[PDB]
Amino acid sequence: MKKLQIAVGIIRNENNEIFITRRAADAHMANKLEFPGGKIEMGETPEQAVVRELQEEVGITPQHFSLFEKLEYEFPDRHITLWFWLVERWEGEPWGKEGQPGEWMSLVGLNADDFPPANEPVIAKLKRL
Ligand SMILES: Nc1nc2c([nH]c(=O)n2[C@H]2C[C@H](O)[C@@H](COP(=O)(O)O)O2)c(=O)[nH]1
Ligand SMILES: OC[C@H]1O[C@@](CO)(O[C@H]2O[C@H](CO)[C@@H](O)[C@H](O)[C@H]2O)[C@@H](O)[C@@H]1O
Ligand SMILES: [Mn+2]
Ligand code: NA
Repeated sequence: MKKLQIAVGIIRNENNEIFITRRAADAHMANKLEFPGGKIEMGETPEQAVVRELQEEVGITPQHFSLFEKLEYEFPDRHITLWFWLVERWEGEPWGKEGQPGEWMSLVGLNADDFPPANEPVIAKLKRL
């Protein structure tokens, strides 16, 4: 079974909205809503990975961010460790830089069923803010 370290950014604006993208139909966790992010590469740290991933996926540079949650989840065919970074300050304006759908979503309106099941406790904890 594949093992992966994944860094993702919870991008929260001043209006308690989160920038959420939707995964491609032919990807793992196809069509799911997601926090932008991706695999931590060899030779880079989790903090460096979330910066690089958000630059690649949505065109922002996170700064002064914090680790909101770290958890592990066993999917049917892979084991992933997810690093959820809370990103409240950044340079740039997030957009669908890789052609993917992206939009701002109110925190209170998030439905954990729309996300990969690994995100369940994080979406709950975000609504506790
Ligand atoms: N990018 C991202 N990936 C997630 C989230 N939740 C989650 O289980 N994953 C999983 C889906 C993929 O198996 C893997 C990410 O790899 P890619 O983003 O490179 O597809 O992590 C999330 O919120 N954002
Ligand atoms: O791990 C994040 C954690 O560390 C602090 C300092 O105690 O922030 C530092 O690390 C962040 C991630 O690299 C940087 O963005 C930040 O600039 C740096 O001070 C905490 O703020 C944070 O909770
Ligand atoms: Mn990704
Ligand atoms: Na990516």
